[PDB]
Parts: sequence; structure tokens; C-alpha cells
Amino acid sequence: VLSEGEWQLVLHVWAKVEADVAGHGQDILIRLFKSHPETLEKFDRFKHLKTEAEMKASEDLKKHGVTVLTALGAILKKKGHHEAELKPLAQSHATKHKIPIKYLEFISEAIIHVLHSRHPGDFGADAQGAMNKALELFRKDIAAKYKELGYQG
Ligand code: HEM
Repeated sequence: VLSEGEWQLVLHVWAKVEADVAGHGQDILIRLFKSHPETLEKFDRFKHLKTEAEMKASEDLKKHGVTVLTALGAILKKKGHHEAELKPLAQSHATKHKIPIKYLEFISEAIIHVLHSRHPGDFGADAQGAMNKALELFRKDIAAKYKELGYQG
């Protein structure tokens, strides 16, 4: 359970993200795909992209970055009371998109790295730990739904 002070840290940096949702979403997905290329293979939509320059030039990848960070922002702003928002995400990511929990750990690492690059004055260690906690709580609650459905592994 995050404290109120931890949530404030999380949402304070998240409000900085929302000034350039699309730039963040490109940086985060690029990082995820470069750092963990097995993740790119899950997107039939993006698996033709073979270089970082092609990734940065793809408008479709930019659009999907905004889809992802808009869904994450809506979950973070519920401060833990996010059951209605996770149900559908867990269900599609487990059963249709076939995404392992470990790949949610990987995109959490990329989100934390990109927030540290773009917002260092609002993303010191206190805020990095709080955002780590918020992304762990996201993964915990999605993993419990995966387990229900037979996909925790
Ligand atoms: C912060 C974590 C994430 C969030 C908030 C998120 C959010 C979303 C949303 C909102 C959609 C569209 C609606 C839906 O299908 O449920 C989607 C689609 C999708 N996601 Fe994610 N996602 C996340 C992580 C991942 C990861 C780590 C992968 C793959 C490694 C992945 C793979 C996919 C795929 C394959 C689709 C369908 C894309 C398409 O072909 O249009 N997601 N995601």
C-alpha cells in the first residue's frame, strides 16, 4: 500500500509526463524494444521495425505509446483503487496479447528510466522509489488476475 506521500511523488512526476505524453510513450517503447527484443515480437503491428531510427519514425508506434501511457495515467490517478481499470487490461494482456508478467516488469523499468531522463528534478530517489512501488502494485494486481485466468505461469 503506498502512502499518501508516496502517491504525491508519483503523481507529481506524472503531471510532468502529461505535457508530452507522445514523446514519453515513444521513448519508453523504444527502450523496452531495444532492451528486451522479445517484447517487440509480441506486436505484429511493430515487428517490421529493425532500427531505432525506424522506430522513432513510426507514427503508429507513437500513437500506441499514447494509448499505453493514457491507460497507465488513469490507473495511477486512482491511487491503488484501480480494479475497474485493471480488469480489462489484465484480461486482454493475458488472454489475447499473451504478455508475460515479466514483460510488465520490463516496461516498468523503461518507464522509470525515461522519467529519470526527462524529469530529474522531480524524480530523485524518493520519487523513484515511490514510482517503483506504484508499478509494483500495478504488476501485483495484474498478476493476481493472470493467476485467476491460468496465466501466471
Ligand atoms: C504499462 C503497461 C501497459 C499498459 C498500460 C498497456 C496498455 C495497453 C492498451 C490500453 C492497449 C489497447 C487496449 C487493449 O488491448 O487492452 C494495449 C494493447 C496491446 N499491448 Fe499493452 N500495455 C502495457 C504493456 C504491454 C507490454 C509490456 C506488451 C508487450 C510486450 C504489450 C502488448 C500489447 C499488444 C501486443 C497490444 C495490441 C497492440 C495492437 O496490435 O494494436 N502491452 N496495451
